[PDB]
Amino acid sequence: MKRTFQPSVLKRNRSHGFRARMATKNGRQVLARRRAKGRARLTVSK
Amino acid sequence: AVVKCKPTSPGRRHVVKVVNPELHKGKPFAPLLEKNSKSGGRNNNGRITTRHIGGGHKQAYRIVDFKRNKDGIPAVVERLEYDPNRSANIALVLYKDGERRYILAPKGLKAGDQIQSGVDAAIKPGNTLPMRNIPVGSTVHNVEMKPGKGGQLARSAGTYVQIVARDGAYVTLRLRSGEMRKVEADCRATLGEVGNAEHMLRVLGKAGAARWRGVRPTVRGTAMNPVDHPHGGGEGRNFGKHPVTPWGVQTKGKKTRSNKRTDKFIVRRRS
Amino acid sequence: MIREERLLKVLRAPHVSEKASTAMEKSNTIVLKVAKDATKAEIKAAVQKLFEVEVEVVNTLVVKGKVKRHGQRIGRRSDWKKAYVTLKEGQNL
RNA sequence: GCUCGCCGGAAGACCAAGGGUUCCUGUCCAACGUUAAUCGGGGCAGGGUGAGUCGACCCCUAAGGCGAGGCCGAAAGGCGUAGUCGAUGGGAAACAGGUUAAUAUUCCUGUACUUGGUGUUACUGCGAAGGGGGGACGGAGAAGGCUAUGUUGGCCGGGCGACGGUUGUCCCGGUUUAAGCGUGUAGGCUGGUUUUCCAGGCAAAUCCGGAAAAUCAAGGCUGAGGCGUGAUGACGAGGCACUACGGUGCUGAAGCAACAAAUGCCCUGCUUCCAGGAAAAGCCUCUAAGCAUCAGGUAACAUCAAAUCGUACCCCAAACCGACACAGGUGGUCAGGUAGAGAAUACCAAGGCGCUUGAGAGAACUCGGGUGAAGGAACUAGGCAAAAUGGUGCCGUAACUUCGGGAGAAGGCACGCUGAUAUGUAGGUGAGGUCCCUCGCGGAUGGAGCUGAAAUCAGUCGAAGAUACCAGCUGGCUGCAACUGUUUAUUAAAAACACAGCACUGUGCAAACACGAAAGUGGACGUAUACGGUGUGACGCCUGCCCGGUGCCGGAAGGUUAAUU
RNA sequence: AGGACCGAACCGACUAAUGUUGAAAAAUUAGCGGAUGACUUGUGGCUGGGGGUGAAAGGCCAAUCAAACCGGGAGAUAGCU
Ligand SMILES: [Mg+2]
Ligand SMILES: [Mg+2]
Ligand SMILES: [Mg+2]
Ligand SMILES: [Mg+2]
Ligand SMILES: [Mg+2]
Ligand SMILES: [Mg+2]
Ligand SMILES: [Mg+2]
Ligand SMILES: [Mg+2]
Ligand SMILES: [Mg+2]
Ligand SMILES: [Mg+2]
Ligand SMILES: [Mg+2]
Ligand SMILES: [Mg+2]
Ligand SMILES: [Mg+2]
Ligand SMILES: [Mg+2]
Ligand SMILES: [Mg+2]
Ligand SMILES: [Mg+2]
Ligand SMILES: [Mg+2]
Ligand SMILES: [Mg+2]
Ligand SMILES: [Mg+2]
Ligand SMILES: [Mg+2]
Ligand SMILES: [Mg+2]
Ligand SMILES: [Mg+2]
Ligand SMILES: [Mg+2]
Ligand SMILES: [Mg+2]
Ligand SMILES: [Mg+2]
Ligand SMILES: [Mg+2]
Ligand SMILES: [Mg+2]
Ligand SMILES: [Mg+2]
Ligand SMILES: [Mg+2]
Ligand SMILES: [Mg+2]
Ligand SMILES: [Mg+2]
Ligand SMILES: [Mg+2]
Ligand SMILES: [Mg+2]
Ligand SMILES: [Mg+2]
Ligand SMILES: [Mg+2]
Ligand SMILES: [Mg+2]
Ligand SMILES: [Mg+2]
Ligand SMILES: [Mg+2]
Ligand SMILES: [Mg+2]
Ligand SMILES: [Mg+2]
Ligand SMILES: [Mg+2]
Ligand SMILES: [Mg+2]
Ligand SMILES: [Mg+2]
Ligand SMILES: [Mg+2]
Ligand SMILES: [Mg+2]
Ligand SMILES: [Mg+2]
Ligand SMILES: [Mg+2]
Ligand SMILES: [Mg+2]
Ligand SMILES: [Mg+2]
Ligand SMILES: [Mg+2]
Ligand SMILES: [Mg+2]
Repeated sequence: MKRTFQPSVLKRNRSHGFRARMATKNGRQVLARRRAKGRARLTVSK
Repeated sequence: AVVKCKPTSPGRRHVVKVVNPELHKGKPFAPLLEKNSKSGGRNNNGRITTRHIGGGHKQAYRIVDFKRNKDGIPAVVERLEYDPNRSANIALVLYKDGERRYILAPKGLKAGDQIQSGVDAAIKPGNTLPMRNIPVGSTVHNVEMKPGKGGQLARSAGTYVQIVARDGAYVTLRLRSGEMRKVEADCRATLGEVGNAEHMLRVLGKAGAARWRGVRPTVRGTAMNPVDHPHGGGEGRNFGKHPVTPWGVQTKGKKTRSNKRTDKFIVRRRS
Repeated sequence: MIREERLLKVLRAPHVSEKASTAMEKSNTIVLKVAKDATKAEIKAAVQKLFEVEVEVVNTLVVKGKVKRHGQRIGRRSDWKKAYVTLKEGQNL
């Protein structure tokens, strides 16, 4: 039947994209934690 | 006219329509139109603050002249119109200088009638003047609360106010609620009653009809679980509560007015 | 509009294939690898100065580089710009 | 390669979203593929996506987001003004044919169109972040005109039949042609022009709005399709040469009419209703600051420019969401023939497939079906499941009823084919010829040709004519809920929730109430015929007694009583 | 005209059989209800955890919601096994 993941790149980027993370203090904290962990991909990008 | 529908279907049997043939057919006067934004009863935090608001037909806003400040310049009523934003009808009025405005349509006002505002205006229906110049005992509508602020009282269909006294810089009004209220005599009021008194004679007849008006269903607190409303649960139909609001506040009887700042203007409260 | 230093860096390589050979024989069109950032105006001017031939029209596309999996890790070839440079009726080179 | 079978409002084709090379060619087969695999969406290599006019970007805004200053908040932050972003909506312009192994409205051929820059020439009041117009708007319904498309005839090419007949009232196939340009039709809307005056359109206006005269009855605006051109062309069965037998080159007949006909178009129309139906820019016009032999505006011709990114392939699925090559899920577009009311259904066309283990056998038992003597609910918790009914027309139809209903109540009759009325009727459509004319895509007359249901009478075949697929079972008593709706996604659809209606109660607007330490906001650009809370639940006939208790409302004399002093 | 009637698409989910190490972590087949409306659906937006939203079933809030998920206090505590 209809599953929970229904893709949309616009909604993906608006909700979880780099700029969305940079827009709030807590989102810049997500990027900082991920950078300290040494993550290859900080966000889903192009 | 108030019209009953034949029972050709169950949701039609109890319908009682208010059909007014005097009202303009079609579109309103475009220059006096603004866009209306539907809320769903949600505020700037996106939370429902007023329940049961949602859906219902799209409506354009008509700029209504509640101030009636265009003094000395006479005007003719061009047509009466339906306004989805209020119970009352509106009148498209043409001033001698070429300006057009919308006004609340008083009882009896028709196309061709001549209206005017100002301290000197004639005592006739549709005319606006400060209440210091309107005789005591007169029936008025679209009453200002502060001078020049605009009409705030007796705006709904069939409503009116009676100037029962004048003393000093103030008038005493018998509001439609039955309240005796003091307002300063320099506040304007329009002669007559608001028209469309047959409005209260309508019977929606079905659930869909309140829905077209943007009214969403009311769930009885007793129909809920304890966690949702103080009117809680029970095994079968149970009450045994002192009736309250969803927030645990005494509904039925408890007075909620708390305005020491405006107390001085209330002569006698409603009954 | 142009500069020699820029025109000298804009044309990268002739592109060889069956499509490129048939484009030359049938339509007098040369198929090239051009700088990724190269514009149709730059490719026209560069071909005219360096190849000394008259250009009719430049058509361009971006080729996406293919991905190859090496077990758990991926490799990616580079995206590049292809130019279909049509020369006027009088053919040279 | 020849057959056979399946789908065909899809199991075909095309978009979007999402994926990302899966696309095409060569080569390979370990692993992947529920089997073998020489094959593959698998491995490896190479190739492949070509735009001024298709989309994005771009200009414009919607909900909503962000937001200089600002307002507010221990800090973090919240809100918000000017603004600035944000499509799922508005805004310039391209079509037909050919081509590749794989792209094409992108390449090529043919024929076009849009908006800017520059130049020349003739004419000229130009100018905005502003004004006005416009853009620009709902539901339902009606029926006329069309086209897409089909059918038949004609026309042209081919045929003369594996077995009785087949030179004819015979068979098969084709009969296709765009945008653009010209014409301004069926039809929709609206009276037109000039002059003068003006408390309105933040300032101005020659524009809009308002006022008053004069004059003419025809003026304009919108508009499908047709017709012409485009087209001297393209496409076109087939013929003739070469073939690496995959194909390639050359050549090329007819290309018309009548009738039927959308759910597409005229139509953002018309009619009608109440629930009363975005914005902003492009665009047209008007002026302000300003420039006033300049610049700028209008037109013709010439010339230049139109960048950048996307474009392969899958797409109702083996490529997307489902761990799988998974009977699941996934928005939009197109709509051929016969029968049919139909987009149902059956058979087919174009097109796509036989679903990636097969071979035998013909036990019990399980699954899914077909038929069944006599009986006919005896079964069982219960007719669960089956079986049955099933179409159109006409006749006919009870209690009760809120007069709508109940009703398709129930029950009955007819039903194929052939001929006659009439070698094809009623009707629909409509050519020639004649005549008029403000000569047109015109009007009247005229009825050829075409198409064409239904009825009666007579006859005829079968057991059976709504023959298949498809397609109501009907009736009586009674509980509950008025009704249509809603609900426990995944054991409950109900008598539960909601509902129109009724009542109580709060609320005078900076409303009560609600989200918020606040600012701000919803209620509401509403105003007591309004808004909130609570209960009851259409309608009919009605709703009695009790204020001791608990809750609430009102009271101020006395008693008791906080900080404070 | 109608929250009108019959009936595809579309939306739903009343009954039964099958399936229950499924073809499927809720389906398939035969029947069933709504089908101009309180209808249905695409794209985007807003509401956030004692919070939302709820025609109210404690329903739903990314496959177990009478208090989501993740990380942390954390080696909570466990007179129990
Ligand atoms: Mg309950
Ligand atoms: Mg209490
Ligand atoms: Mg080109
Ligand atoms: Mg390109
Ligand atoms: Mg690959
Ligand atoms: Mg392939
Ligand atoms: Mg194998
Ligand atoms: Mg491969
Ligand atoms: Mg700031
Ligand atoms: Mg803000
Ligand atoms: Mg913008
Ligand atoms: Mg868009
Ligand atoms: Mg292709
Ligand atoms: Mg010029
Ligand atoms: Mg404007
Ligand atoms: Mg309308
Ligand atoms: Mg036709
Ligand atoms: Mg023979
Ligand atoms: Mg006409
Ligand atoms: Mg040929
Ligand atoms: Mg393609
Ligand atoms: Mg496709
Ligand atoms: Mg398979
Ligand atoms: Mg599948
Ligand atoms: Mg679907
Ligand atoms: Mg079918
Ligand atoms: Mg299989
Ligand atoms: Mg067997
Ligand atoms: Mg038997
Ligand atoms: Mg028998
Ligand atoms: Mg019997
Ligand atoms: Mg028995
Ligand atoms: Mg028994
Ligand atoms: Mg049964
Ligand atoms: Mg059966
Ligand atoms: Mg007979
Ligand atoms: Mg009983
Ligand atoms: Mg019910
Ligand atoms: Mg129901
Ligand atoms: Mg359930
Ligand atoms: Mg159920
Ligand atoms: Mg009740
Ligand atoms: Mg009582
Ligand atoms: Mg008291
Ligand atoms: Mg209905
Ligand atoms: Mg089913
Ligand atoms: Mg039924
Ligand atoms: Mg139905
Ligand atoms: Mg959504
Ligand atoms: Mg601790
Ligand atoms: Mg532990």
